Amino acid sequence: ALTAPLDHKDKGLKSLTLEDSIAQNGTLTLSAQGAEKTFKASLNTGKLKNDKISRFDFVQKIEVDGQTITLASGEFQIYKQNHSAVVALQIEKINNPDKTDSLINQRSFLVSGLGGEHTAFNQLPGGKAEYHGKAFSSDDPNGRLHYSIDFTKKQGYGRIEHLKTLEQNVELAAAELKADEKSHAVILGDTRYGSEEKGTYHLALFGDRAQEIAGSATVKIGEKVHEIGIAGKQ
Amino acid sequence: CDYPDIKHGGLYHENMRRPYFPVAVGKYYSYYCDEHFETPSGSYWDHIHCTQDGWSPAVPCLRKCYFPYLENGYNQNHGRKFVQGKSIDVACHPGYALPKAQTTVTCMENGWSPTPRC
Repeated sequence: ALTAPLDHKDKGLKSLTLEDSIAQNGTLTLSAQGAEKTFKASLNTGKLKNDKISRFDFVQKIEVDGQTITLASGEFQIYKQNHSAVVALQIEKINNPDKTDSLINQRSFLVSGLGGEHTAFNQLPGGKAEYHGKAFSSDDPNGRLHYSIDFTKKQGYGRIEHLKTLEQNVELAAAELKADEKSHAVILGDTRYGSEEKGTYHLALFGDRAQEIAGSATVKIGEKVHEIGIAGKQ
Repeated sequence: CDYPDIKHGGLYHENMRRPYFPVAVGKYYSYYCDEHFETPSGSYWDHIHCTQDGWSPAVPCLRKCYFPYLENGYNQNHGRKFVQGKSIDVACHPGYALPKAQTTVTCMENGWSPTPRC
């Protein structure tokens, strides 16, 4: 994925842009199995396995006064589907403010972005559709996504199951399906523990007939925000 | 709260989130800071919260200034990161000085003021 060019014979999604995963106009370097690739503000996803998380070691860098200073480092997680992908960053360490040429341990988990062929709001089929896939969080990669979209009613709802770090399934409450700035179909609503609101989720529809969904969700337990990467398919 | 105008930053997933504003009190979103800026926590990203008093943090992105190499100055502070509002004395070599009889540089929203040079 880090070295080879894009060929038609690869099982899609073939290519992914990492714009949102590059911070402070610097560079992102992904590495795995002795290989390496740097991205300046696509990843050949066609080589990666479908319906699975692919893990690369990452390093985010900036250039200041001649010196290439490491902003952060950790594990880059990408969940691949046919017409879509979800990217999450497990940050392990950040630049030491006192000694810029070194680092400090500071863990955080961010769903930084998506990729794929978005469904135009005018490509929505009639009736209903159901989606099944993954839900993944910080040290919790085996959650499950169940989601239903009523295209006529312009509404969706669902559930996140099996997240070790949560102890209750997350309800993805009834939410409106709108068109975004680029006329792509999107959904945004509340995440809950039964009827109790805990944060927000949002999904984008992917493929020429809304074959897939991909997005992110949040749950706030006390002051701790849990970010969750979500993706499903028909 | 309406769409947050994050000076020197922005929301992640902007496209998806934009159609659903305004949001209720208690809602929060992940945000990033641009080049030369950082969050109050010292990171490139954090969450911005819709409170009864509006968006929190009120200043989500703070300038960060890196002390530069000084030709004809002492480079003990070289490397070092300073946050918006912080100041530091400039130590020049004998026979050199900061212009206009200045003794310190401060990290302002637009960078070092004055420029640290001997």
